[PDB]
Amino acid sequence: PQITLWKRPLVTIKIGGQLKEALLDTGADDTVLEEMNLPGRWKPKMIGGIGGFIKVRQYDQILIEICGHKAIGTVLVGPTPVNIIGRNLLTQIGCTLNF
Amino acid sequence: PQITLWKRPLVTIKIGGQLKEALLDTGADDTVLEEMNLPGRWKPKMIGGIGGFIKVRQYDQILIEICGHKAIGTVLVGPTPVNIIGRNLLTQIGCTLNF
Ligand SMILES: CC[C@H](C)CN(C[C@@H](O)[C@H](Cc1ccccc1)NC(=O)O[C@H]1CO[C@H]2OCC[C@H]21)S(=O)(=O)c1ccc([C@H](O)CO)cc1
Repeated sequence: PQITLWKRPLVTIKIGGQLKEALLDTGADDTVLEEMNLPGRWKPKMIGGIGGFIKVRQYDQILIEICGHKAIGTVLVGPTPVNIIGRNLLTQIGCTLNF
Repeated sequence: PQITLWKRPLVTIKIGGQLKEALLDTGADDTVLEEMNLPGRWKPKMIGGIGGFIKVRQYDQILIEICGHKAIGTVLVGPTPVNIIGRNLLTQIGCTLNF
């Protein structure tokens, strides 16, 4: 679809078999989701945002469907203020900015 | 143009008579710019993201050119690590997400 930006670009995602709402975030390199239970192995990692750095759990090669488009990539889980879909997955679904 | 998301969507902006590089950020409601000493009145604000909050100065009706597209709106100035063009200005330049 074509998504205008007068409202937050929020979309439904499927991850670990569960539906969630997430923000399409072109300013995020990576995808960061709020605390949740995910199956598989993970590794401790750090990520920095506008306010500093936080600890996250890094899940690699995770299936995630974004607005009906399938992706398989890295998902970071930790105390992010909002579920954000970053460029690592936006590229997989063929997302571009246009003006 | 069409901007792919393999790398950060950085573009040149003009604000306060200065040229800067900034992110086209669909995940930001508002525009946040690196410390700069703009003239005029401002109001204090605190904005939160990954890592926590930073203190910024809110300037209203600021002229800003993004890739030759003119816009006018609110800009928040503070110790952000990167210049962020938010939806309040992205809509004014006709920017959309597409996939
Ligand atoms: C809550 C949803 C978002 C986190 C919100 N942010 C926008 C994001 O795009 C942010 C931009 C960014 C910040 C710092 C460095 C590089 C990019 N990217 C980000 O954190 O990405 C993370 C994951 O991937 C990595 O790559 C870059 C960092 C890592 S924000 O800046 O904190 C913000 C909060 C409130 C408002 C209000 O509108 C003010 O009024 C405007 C903007």
